[PDB]
Amino acid sequence: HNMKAFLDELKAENIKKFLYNFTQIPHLAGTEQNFQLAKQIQSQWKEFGLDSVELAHYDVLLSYPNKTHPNYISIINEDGNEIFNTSLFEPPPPGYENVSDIVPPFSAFSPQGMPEGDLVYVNYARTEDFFKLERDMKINCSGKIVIARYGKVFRGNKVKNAQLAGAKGVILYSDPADYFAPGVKSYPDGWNLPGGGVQRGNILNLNGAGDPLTPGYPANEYAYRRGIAEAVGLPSIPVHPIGYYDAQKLLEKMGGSAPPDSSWRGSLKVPYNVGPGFTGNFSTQKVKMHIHSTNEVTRIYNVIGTLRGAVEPDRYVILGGHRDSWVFGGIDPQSGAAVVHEIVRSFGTLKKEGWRPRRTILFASWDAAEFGLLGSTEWAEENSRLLQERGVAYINADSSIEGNYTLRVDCTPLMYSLVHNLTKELKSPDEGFEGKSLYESWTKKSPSPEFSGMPRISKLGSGNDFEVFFQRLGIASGRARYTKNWETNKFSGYPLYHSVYETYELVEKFYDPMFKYHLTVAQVRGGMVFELANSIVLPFDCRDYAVVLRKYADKIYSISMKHPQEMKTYSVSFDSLFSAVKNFTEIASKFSERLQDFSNPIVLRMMNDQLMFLERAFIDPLGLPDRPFYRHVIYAPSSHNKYAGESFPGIYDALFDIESKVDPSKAWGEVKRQIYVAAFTVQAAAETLSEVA
Amino acid sequence: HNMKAFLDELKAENIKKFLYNFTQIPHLAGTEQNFQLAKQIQSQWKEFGLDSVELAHYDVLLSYPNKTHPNYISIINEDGNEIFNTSLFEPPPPGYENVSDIVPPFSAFSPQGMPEGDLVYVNYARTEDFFKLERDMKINCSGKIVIARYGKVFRGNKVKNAQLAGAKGVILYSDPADYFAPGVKSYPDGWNLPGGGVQRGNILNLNGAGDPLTPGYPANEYAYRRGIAEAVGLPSIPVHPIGYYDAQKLLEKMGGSAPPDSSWRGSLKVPYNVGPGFTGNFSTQKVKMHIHSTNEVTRIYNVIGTLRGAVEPDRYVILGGHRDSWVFGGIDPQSGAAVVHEIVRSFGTLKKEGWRPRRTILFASWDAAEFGLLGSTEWAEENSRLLQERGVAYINADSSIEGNYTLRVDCTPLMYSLVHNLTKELKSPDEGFEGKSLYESWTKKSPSPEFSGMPRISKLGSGNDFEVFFQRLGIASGRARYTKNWETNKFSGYPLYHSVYETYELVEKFYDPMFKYHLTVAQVRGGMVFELANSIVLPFDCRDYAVVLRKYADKIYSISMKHPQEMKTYSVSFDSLFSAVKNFTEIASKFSERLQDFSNPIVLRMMNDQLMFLERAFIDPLGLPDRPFYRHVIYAPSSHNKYAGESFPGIYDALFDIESKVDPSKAWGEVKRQIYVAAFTVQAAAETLSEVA
Ligand SMILES: *[C@@H]1O[C@H](CO)[C@@H](O[C@@H]2O[C@H](CO)[C@@H](O[C@@H]3O[C@H](CO)[C@@H](O)[C@H](O[C@H]4O[C@H](CO)[C@@H](O)[C@H](O)[C@@H]4O)[C@@H]3O)[C@H](O)[C@H]2NC(C)=O)[C@H](O)[C@H]1NC(C)=O
Ligand SMILES: *[C@@H]1O[C@H](CO)[C@@H](O[C@@H]2O[C@H](CO)[C@@H](O[C@@H]3O[C@H](CO)[C@@H](O)[C@H](O[C@H]4O[C@H](CO)[C@@H](O)[C@H](O)[C@@H]4O)[C@@H]3O)[C@H](O)[C@H]2NC(C)=O)[C@H](O)[C@H]1NC(C)=O
Ligand SMILES: Nc1nc2ncc(CNc3ccc(C(=O)N[C@@H](CCC(=O)N[C@@H](CCC(=O)N[C@@H](CCC(=O)O)C(=O)O)C(=O)O)C(=O)O)cc3)nc2c(=O)[nH]1
Ligand SMILES: Nc1nc2ncc(CNc3ccc(C(=O)N[C@@H](CCC(=O)N[C@@H](CCC(=O)N[C@@H](CCC(=O)O)C(=O)O)C(=O)O)C(=O)O)cc3)nc2c(=O)[nH]1
Ligand SMILES: *[C@@H]1O[C@H](CO)[C@@H](O[C@@H]2O[C@H](CO)[C@@H](O)[C@H](O)[C@H]2NC(C)=O)[C@H](O)[C@H]1NC(C)=O
Ligand SMILES: *[C@@H]1O[C@H](CO)[C@@H](O[C@@H]2O[C@H](CO)[C@@H](O)[C@H](O)[C@H]2NC(C)=O)[C@H](O)[C@H]1NC(C)=O
Ligand SMILES: *[C@@H]1O[C@H](CO)[C@@H](O[C@@H]2O[C@H](CO)[C@@H](O)[C@H](O)[C@H]2NC(C)=O)[C@H](O)[C@H]1NC(C)=O
Ligand SMILES: *[C@@H]1O[C@H](CO)[C@@H](O[C@@H]2O[C@H](CO)[C@@H](O)[C@H](O)[C@H]2NC(C)=O)[C@H](O)[C@H]1NC(C)=O
Ligand SMILES: *[C@@H]1O[C@H](CO)[C@@H](O[C@@H]2O[C@H](CO)[C@@H](O)[C@H](O)[C@H]2NC(C)=O)[C@H](O)[C@H]1NC(C)=O
Ligand SMILES: *[C@@H]1O[C@H](CO)[C@@H](O[C@@H]2O[C@H](CO)[C@@H](O)[C@H](O)[C@H]2NC(C)=O)[C@H](O)[C@H]1NC(C)=O
Ligand SMILES: *[C@@H]1O[C@H](CO)[C@@H](O)[C@H](O)[C@H]1NC(C)=O
Ligand SMILES: *[C@@H]1O[C@H](CO)[C@@H](O)[C@H](O)[C@H]1NC(C)=O
Ligand SMILES: *[C@@H]1O[C@H](CO)[C@@H](O)[C@H](O)[C@H]1NC(C)=O
Ligand SMILES: *[C@@H]1O[C@H](CO)[C@@H](O)[C@H](O)[C@H]1NC(C)=O
Ligand SMILES: *[C@@H]1O[C@H](CO)[C@@H](O)[C@H](O)[C@H]1NC(C)=O
Ligand SMILES: *[C@@H]1O[C@H](CO)[C@@H](O)[C@H](O)[C@H]1NC(C)=O
Ligand SMILES: [Ca+2]
Ligand SMILES: [Ca+2]
Ligand SMILES: [Cl-]
Ligand SMILES: [Cl-]
Ligand SMILES: [Zn+2]
Ligand SMILES: [Zn+2]
Ligand SMILES: [Zn+2]
Ligand SMILES: [Zn+2]
Repeated sequence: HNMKAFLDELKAENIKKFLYNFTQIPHLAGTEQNFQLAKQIQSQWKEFGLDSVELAHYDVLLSYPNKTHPNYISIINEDGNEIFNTSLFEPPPPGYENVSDIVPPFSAFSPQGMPEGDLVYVNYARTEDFFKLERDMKINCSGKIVIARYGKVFRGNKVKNAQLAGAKGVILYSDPADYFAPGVKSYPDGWNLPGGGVQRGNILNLNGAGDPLTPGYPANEYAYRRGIAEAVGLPSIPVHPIGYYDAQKLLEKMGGSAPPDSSWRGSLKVPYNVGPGFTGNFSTQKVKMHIHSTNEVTRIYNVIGTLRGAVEPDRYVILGGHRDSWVFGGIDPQSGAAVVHEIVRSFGTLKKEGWRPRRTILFASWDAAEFGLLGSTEWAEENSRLLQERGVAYINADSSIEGNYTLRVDCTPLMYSLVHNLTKELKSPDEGFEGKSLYESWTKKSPSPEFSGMPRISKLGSGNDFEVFFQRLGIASGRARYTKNWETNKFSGYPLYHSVYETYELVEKFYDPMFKYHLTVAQVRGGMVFELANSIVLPFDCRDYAVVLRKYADKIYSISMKHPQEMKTYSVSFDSLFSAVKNFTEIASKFSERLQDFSNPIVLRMMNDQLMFLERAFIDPLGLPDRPFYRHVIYAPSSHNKYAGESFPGIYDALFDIESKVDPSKAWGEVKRQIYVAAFTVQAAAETLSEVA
Repeated sequence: HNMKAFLDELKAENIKKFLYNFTQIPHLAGTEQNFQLAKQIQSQWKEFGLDSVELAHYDVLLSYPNKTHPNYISIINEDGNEIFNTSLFEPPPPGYENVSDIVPPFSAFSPQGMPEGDLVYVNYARTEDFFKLERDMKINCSGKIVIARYGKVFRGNKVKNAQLAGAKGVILYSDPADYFAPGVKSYPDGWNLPGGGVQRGNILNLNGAGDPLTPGYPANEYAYRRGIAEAVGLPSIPVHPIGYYDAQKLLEKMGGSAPPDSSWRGSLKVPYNVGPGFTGNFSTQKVKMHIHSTNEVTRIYNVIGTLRGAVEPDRYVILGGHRDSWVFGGIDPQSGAAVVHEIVRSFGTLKKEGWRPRRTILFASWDAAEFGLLGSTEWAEENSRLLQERGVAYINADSSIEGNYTLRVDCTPLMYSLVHNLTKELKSPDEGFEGKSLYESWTKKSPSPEFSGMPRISKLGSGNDFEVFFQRLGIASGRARYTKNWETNKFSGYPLYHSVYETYELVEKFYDPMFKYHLTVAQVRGGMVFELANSIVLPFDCRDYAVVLRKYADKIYSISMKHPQEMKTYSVSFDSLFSAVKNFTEIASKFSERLQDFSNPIVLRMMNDQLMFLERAFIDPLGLPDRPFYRHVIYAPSSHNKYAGESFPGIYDALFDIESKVDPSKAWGEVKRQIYVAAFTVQAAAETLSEVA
């Protein structure tokens, strides 16, 4: 009973069977189908040998289209005749044309409305796209309907940016430039997005809050709920997503200004004119949205499985991923959930033979992730005191594959050495690397930009269920999956993301026919959990944090140094931050020596608690400015793109666009304040590794 | 080497010697004398045998009178002639008439100004006094100078209440009704306040913030400071304290309305007319303040002593009390500091013979407590991550005596059983109880109102250095001292509080000539620290929390039930809170059985961590409404009197004066929200005591 016994028990054929099982019908959050799947998972986890398996339910704000009053968009003429209508549903894939309960495409949490107006095209609707429009092109989005292509940033940020530019509605679409890889066929004949395909997804800006109605507290049976007008993160203008056949019909008539440059042009045979409005002949025509979706408080269910630790049952290593899907969830999330299921089964086989992990392992099937990470966040709000004092690590397990090229890992620096060592012990599943380690194939295909002979590991961003554990609670977190070649593939994520076409067949035929990539991912996620839960000394290397802190401090300093006159005028010094980083490096190095050099379980557990609380020490209980649920001072989701991680976010946001601020004294004061906060937090985290007395 | 060896080493004669030593010259915060005393304490603590003794310094906002432009108050005639002036200093006591550097009476943090106006007398300036004036008497304080007698509530609350009533200045005075006990002589011939005596003290409303300039973060050498206009807690109108000879001259001419009733009348031979202004003959005369005090960032120094634990060096038991005084600090704080000094000496004698406590003991000499608990709060802000994860308990040690009648203890319910058991083992120092236990004399003199054969133990309020540890950080805290008979003595605290007359002689001649009460207090505080630091199982009884939670829930429910119609209309139910309290009781009882029933140090330490984190579980990281540094959901300082503890403060404040709110729907919504928060927090704390997996 060692890690190799655990790894060897995992089977590609089991993951395949589970994935097929989890993807035959839709499992939309808050629906009966998804409750039944929760009960099935609960039952099988018990069968598999877990000590306890419970449902934790919450009543949270969800959003659904109105079944009898469909959402759509029109081009309307001067008389008010609707001369073109967008689709009411995606053409269903072969053999699913009689599946019921496929939710039509919609933007979850859109308010109702029927705004009518002239179009402005805003590229990806990024902060810089709006800068370019308003500041350089002098185009005013006020009272216009904005059309934006999906890609580059989280769609919630797009909607916020449009709303702040004064738009009265947003139309999101998938451009073939971003969702149709050259030389591959459309689904069902290949893995590309067809013209009728549409990407679902919520457009909230929760900033870590969880259920919009109950920020701070679990949405239990006696919860006090905010009124809708005070809910967190809801958009104020209607929003709806469409495919590129429909987008072409909306864009082909566009007039006004030419696109400023080629980075504004997608692949449709249209000019990509910014607008506002249509060219000469069609200038009396307008665009009309019809959105009738409703928000409603709906019950959701997490499955929580427990495998009690033999020696430290009060230390938790968590493996969690969501179970709710937009439609069939062939990739997102069931390719991850099938892997979690096999990992539980494997741990349970060992448990039936008398083994227990040293520490407790918790397994989670989260609900309502698609609606804003609601299930994981409510559960963590409920259990925050247990998680704060006992949480060793959180390993996420959403989509196992988004490509077939190489490994992708995003994690805290505390897990870098764990990940390097583990991948050196795993077999590469890649063609041309048979008999070579996963470390070797991963390092060759995705070299670290900083270090020779190391692989790339990215910062954690957000848009997934580790968010509450890492950026709210300060629990060391990581995730891993197979991914595409990010050098040669210029499209975003995978084309069929959140569309009806994301099916079991998509995975089995095009992504992973042997289920070898899924198996590799099961080994990486499961092996990380195994080492975290069983290693005598927690497998965290604090010296890896010291190295990245220096890199982030150099980076934030170089950003500020674009304004040398203001740094002089306002006496802006990074000296304290570099001093704190230097101290962290020195103290971490001394702690590592002590960790090498001690039969005494109090010293050990004292040392394991210093390792466990180190991530915790980066939490500021006052949170970041106007984002009280982002409390980690080193990492937060980018204020311009929730998916991307930003380092020293408090300083970054204080410097961002600072040359445009009206009161430079005040703005540079706030930069200095954020420098102080970061230097202090780094020094305080360093001091948790000093001798305790 | 056991507790009895520790207790027996403590000597009344040593405490006397130390008190004499600490009270020969003033030790005002931020002055050179107080820095020299810090260095002396540091040196002696090292001599006494502590492992490490360091100064932790901070640069915080303090306040001082202007040496060359004295504060005073006048009655000014129509021509602007100042016909009466209040005193420039208290007549110094016998033999101290040539002591330099006695700070004259002043209100620390008063802004500058010379407002001129008509007087209104506002009794104790309590919330209910202002209600009575504005609502019942229809007296308008707007643009008036308010004169208030000290007593009943913290003077900071008085100033806030006056400021919100629209006053343009506040004059505080000591009425003989509150500071002159019948049949006792004035200092130097007895322990009463003379007519020339004046009570110093700050008038901030920090609500737990610490240094007004750096809320959240220690005021270290690179701290970003708020501007003064954004500082926390500063009063907006000038304020100055006077004695009763001067008060009589201000009050004797008062006209306008009669006092509403006898509870408004003190003991001066004046009518206690409310005003506004003076009677007929003197109605053209006005009162003029002259305040020239300045706020300035000033260095302060805590002494931090460490006695490393032999077995759990990463668990901290803290004994802390302040060292800064208004003048000589005969009682406040040096009667406490002399006791701490003897406790350190005693622990050090054991340490020199080879003993170490099981857990680490930290000893603190805090600075600038008189200016808003600044030294303890900055240090705790600096070390918050260590204290959060490792802090077992905080025992305070300010004034050891405020009377000679019986023991007074205020503490978390987690320490009730500890205090009962320890006092049963200590000798009573009281006349008539020779050979009887302190428990027996204390229980006879100060019976618990709830239980036969138990003594009274009060809730922790605030106004002392446990505040950051308990209501911000959630570390189990307690305090103990000798006190007066609260049934027969209707005056407040002790008469000479914060006056020049609070000297070594006051204590030696009138309060405790044998130093037997000081010795008893040293035994209670030292014994509590000894048991907390050495007992194998932490000496906390979670079942005592279950009992008081029920009492507080009954109390808050009965307050709400004064509005049965609104409870019906708005569907206000306490069901969830009573359910959470019931669950807490059941789970606590099961935890206690497990604590009785387990050679296994992981179980033990797991159980000790459940005991240690139980106080911690009552912390809400979002804080109470508009008081982010009061995070404890069961206890906060009363919003009307910082000194008094309030239970379920979030609910209490939501119900307070609710019948006057303009939007009852909104106000009752907030009551329900606070009920949810409290029920949730109680249930969550309960669940930290459940089996961990
Ligand atoms: C990284 O770690 C180092 C420890 O190796 C730590 O060094 C500390 O730096 C502070 C800030 O400079 C030092 O503060 C000084 O303390 C002495 C007393 O020991 C004071 O007399 C000094 O104050 C005078 O000088 C100031 C600066 O010119 C004046 O502004 C002031 O008005 C006084 O005249 C000063 O406060 C401290 O001594 C060291 N501690 C050591 C060396 O042990 C450093 O701060 C850490 N970095 C961070 C970001 O925490
Ligand atoms: C104190 O401890 C007890 C545990 O002994 C704990 O009991 C729990 O109470 C909740 C709240 O009532 C129960 O919630 C129910 O759960 C079931 C599934 O097990 C649901 O079907 C129920 O929902 C239906 O009924 C509701 C009430 O009428 C409807 O509003 C709702 O729409 C549904 O139709 C309901 O949610 C829970 O089962 C128990 N847990 C137990 C008994 O183990 C209690 O909550 C604790 N107190 C506090 C303040 O936490
Ligand atoms: N120069 C260079 N750089 C590289 N960077 C990276 C890599 C390999 N690693 C990565 C890391 C991230 C990415 C990437 O696609 N990032 C996107 C984010 C995509 C993402 O994280 N999506 C989420 C979506 C999950 C989802 O559906 N969540 C819901 C709910 C979200 C919410 O409510 O919060 C939703 O979005 O609707 C996910 O897959 O986890 C971005 O930062 O903009 C790609 C490759 N390789 C390279 C490289 O070879 N060269
Ligand atoms: N029915 C009944 N009730 C009883 N209640 C209690 C007792 C014995 N216990 C107590 C408990 C509290 C008190 C009391 O005097 N309470 C005062 C508060 C006095 C106080 O705590 N003062 C502080 C002042 C410390 C100080 O100088 N601090 C600075 C800084 C404060 C800041 O900035 O926060 C200042 O105030 O200026 C202290 O002594 O600790 C109040 O609640 O209004 C008296 C007796 N006995 C009885 C009893 O026999 N019968
Ligand atoms: C997915 O697998 C589960 C588990 O085998 C199937 O659920 C079982 O179905 C059988 C036959 O109907 C029942 O006797 C069991 O009671 C079910 N067990 C459970 C829920 O634990 C389920 O049918 C499969 N789903 C699909 C779509 O193939
Ligand atoms: C787009 O959809 C609308 C709504 O179904 C169509 O307009 C309706 O047509 C019927 C019958 O012709 C009328 O009686 C309704 O009053 C119309 N509703 C509205 C809102 O105009 C419209 O024909 C469709 N357009 C196209 C080109 O298919
Ligand atoms: C990853 O593997 C390396 C290589 O084995 C581990 O580093 C060694 O650890 C042992 C045990 O403490 C030391 O005696 C060696 O000197 C270390 N070798 C080094 C630093 O080259 C490392 O600890 C592993 N990391 C984790 C998190 O397990
Ligand atoms: C209080 O006691 C201390 C400690 O005995 C005295 O400080 C010492 O004074 C002697 C004689 O001046 C010196 O030789 C020592 O260096 C001092 N020791 C210290 C500071 O640790 C102090 O004089 C006493 N103060 C009063 C007012 O009596
Ligand atoms: C109260 O104090 C003031 C200030 O010291 C006294 O008034 C001053 O008197 C001198 C000399 O008589 C004048 O030249 C100053 O201009 C006065 N200053 C002010 C502000 O009026 C005043 O006499 C004192 N009153 C009493 C009764 O002692
Ligand atoms: C206070 O003293 C009581 C009386 O000795 C302690 O309660 C006893 O503790 C022992 C040891 O666990 C039990 O076997 C007895 O049954 C307990 N007696 C009781 C409850 O009457 C109590 O634990 C002490 N409290 C603290 C905090 O030390
Ligand atoms: C769905 O739409 C219809 C309008 O045709 C409306 O009457 C019904 O109430 C709607 N259902 C909702 C809003 O839940
Ligand atoms: C955009 O246009 C409208 C005028 O129709 C105006 O009210 C609005 O303020 C303009 N916005 C900007 C940012 O110039
Ligand atoms: C799988 O790998 C092959 C070979 O590199 C590639 O051509 C194909 O596009 C990949 N499939 C997917 C879905 O990425
Ligand atoms: C003290 O008061 C005098 C006025 O007589 C003033 O000139 C001096 O600056 C003051 N000191 C201060 C404000 O610190
Ligand atoms: C008190 O009096 C003044 C009029 O001199 C007025 O401005 C103020 O609003 C009054 N305040 C109240 C509370 O009635
Ligand atoms: C000390 O005790 C005696 C006897 O009860 C009492 O008369 C005296 O007032 C007390 N002194 C003080 C300062 O409380
Ligand atoms: Ca919530
Ligand atoms: Ca501070
Ligand atoms: Cl993932
Ligand atoms: Cl005290
Ligand atoms: Zn997902
Ligand atoms: Zn998704
Ligand atoms: Zn004091
Ligand atoms: Zn005091």
